[PDB]
Amino acid sequence: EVQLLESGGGLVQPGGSLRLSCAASGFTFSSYAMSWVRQAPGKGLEWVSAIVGSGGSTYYADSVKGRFIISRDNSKNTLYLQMNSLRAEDTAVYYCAKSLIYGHYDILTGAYYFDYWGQGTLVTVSSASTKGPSVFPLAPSSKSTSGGTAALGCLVKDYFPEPVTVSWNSGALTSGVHTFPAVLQSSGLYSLSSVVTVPSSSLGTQTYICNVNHKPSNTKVDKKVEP
Amino acid sequence: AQMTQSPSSVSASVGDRVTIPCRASQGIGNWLAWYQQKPGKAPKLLIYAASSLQSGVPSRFSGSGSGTDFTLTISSLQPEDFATYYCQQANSFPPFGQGTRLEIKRTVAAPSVFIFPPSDEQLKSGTASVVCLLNNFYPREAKVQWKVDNALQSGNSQESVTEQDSKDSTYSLSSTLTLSKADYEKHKVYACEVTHQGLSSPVTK
Amino acid sequence: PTNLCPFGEVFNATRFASVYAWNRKRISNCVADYSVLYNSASFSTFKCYGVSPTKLNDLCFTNVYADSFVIRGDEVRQIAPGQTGKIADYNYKLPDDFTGCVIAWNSNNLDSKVGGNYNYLYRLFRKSNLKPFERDISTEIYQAGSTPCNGVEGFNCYFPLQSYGFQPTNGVGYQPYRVVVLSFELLHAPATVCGPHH
Ligand SMILES: *[C@@H]1O[C@H](CO)[C@@H](O)[C@H](O)[C@H]1NC(C)=O
Repeated sequence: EVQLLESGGGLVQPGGSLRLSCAASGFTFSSYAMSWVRQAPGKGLEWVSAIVGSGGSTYYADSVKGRFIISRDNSKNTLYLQMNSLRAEDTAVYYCAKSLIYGHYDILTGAYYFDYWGQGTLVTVSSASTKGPSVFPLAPSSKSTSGGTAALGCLVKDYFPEPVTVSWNSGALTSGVHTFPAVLQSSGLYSLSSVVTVPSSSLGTQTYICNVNHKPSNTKVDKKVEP
Repeated sequence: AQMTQSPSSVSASVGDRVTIPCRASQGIGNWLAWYQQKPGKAPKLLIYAASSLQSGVPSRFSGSGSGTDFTLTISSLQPEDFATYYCQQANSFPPFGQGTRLEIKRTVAAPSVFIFPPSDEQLKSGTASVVCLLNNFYPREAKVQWKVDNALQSGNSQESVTEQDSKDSTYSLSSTLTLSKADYEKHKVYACEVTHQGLSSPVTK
Repeated sequence: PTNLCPFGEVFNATRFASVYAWNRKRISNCVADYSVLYNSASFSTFKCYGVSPTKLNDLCFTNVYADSFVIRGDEVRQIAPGQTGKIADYNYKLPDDFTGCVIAWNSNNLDSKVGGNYNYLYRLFRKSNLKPFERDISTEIYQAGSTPCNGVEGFNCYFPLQSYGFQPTNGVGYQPYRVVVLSFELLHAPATVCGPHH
């Protein structure tokens, strides 16, 4: 079994430093090129950087030249990514990966396929303090829904960091509920919404509370969604 | 700068024989990889050297093509094959791009659009947010265009969409409008206009 | 003797010499299973002269040399006794005496580049053919006409080394091939490189 175990991810302020680590096992590490790939929220994968088996030739993505250094200890079967001068947009999940073929000497020379991939660490570049969300209703007014379809919900606004967990009646209202993916506002705080489509007639007269839960800040709010 | 191009989405049903086309920059020759990604998870090497099945990968995946036109084909689509697929030139690390989303085919269904004004309590904090739901619509591409006093809004809206619902094979959309109570006192023409395939004409609520 | 011959350093060396500057590694005082050498993997060429491959598992030699370099696929045929052409004449020449083996394999996946890799060179011009096993690394400007070049490139004055352009669009005659040439030397001396059986 080839394995690649990543560590070192976490939360850092703009300008800070982080060091990532990718412990390798199950193969002759020093013979394979390795690379760091990342995925910022709502964007696609991009190669951060790469390095041939010997360490003697390395590649950097333009957005990170001068700021990141890639290296390896072939003694310890470990790949690194020293990250400096981090910027907000460096926020991503960072994977490490192994080259299928062995023996490259120059990082731009040869064919580069990546068979094994680590699980990824999350890197968060932000100067937001830990903070719990605020919950607002999503207007369950009776206008425009005199039929069997009605939409209501809650609104988990202004929290950091992720995640936020939403339940409705402690997991008893499963069908019809869509918890959206959060978004990063310009304030540096996250927001999302939890909408439930319920038959407006009764389906339980006003028997609905949204069980928001923000572990980082220890926030739990049970908000009832009444017209 | 990206080196490869494949369509944004392909729609298919379990059992189907699916092909994904890929056009490469010239001068790649043989060096084309296919990668599979499930959301949040690390990508997986499916095919290398444009036609070689990678170890451990199901035989229903196969790769063909010469020159600049390549194609991944999935003979017998399984439910676990819905993911995003990338064709990747295997030299000088090109960016991945949007890839091809492999989603479930389904009859075209229009969204049940809802409009929600800002809260009382949030207007005590000094800010207002307007929410326009789009519930259970199949063709994922959609337009939602806010209208303040019949003038179009820009750069003040944020969207987020769920992955294809397991049950009803539809998508959902939320769009949020950001407004301060200072700028919220020139108001009361607040509309959400959805341009969607399931609707013969754009709908406003 | 007892310890295994270091063929891995030659065959799996990460970077190969240009053919004009071809490298030579001396193999001594070791034991060499040649059936495993076959079985490393996927050699597009494994040709022997003056010896049977099914027999040098049983043979000893005074010394064994291993020459390596990179060339085009359609030139591998020039690595044999009695061949002519740019590689045989001007870069690397086997004798008609040759008792050894020529081993080669496609190295597109390590030596090509998308816009072409121009770092592997060959000698294109020379005033006479190379002698067997002779090596020329000189870069005098080549006087193809009657005018003394005096070290400056002119119309009949060419720099003697020319670049392969290894690019993956090439297709096999022009893709790079890594070549290893094993010489088996029976010199007036003790044998030190033996097969595992003998
Ligand atoms: C070359 O390297 C690989 C592993 O790095 C090994 O499997 C193979 O046998 C090696 N070849 C020789 C001739 O040692």
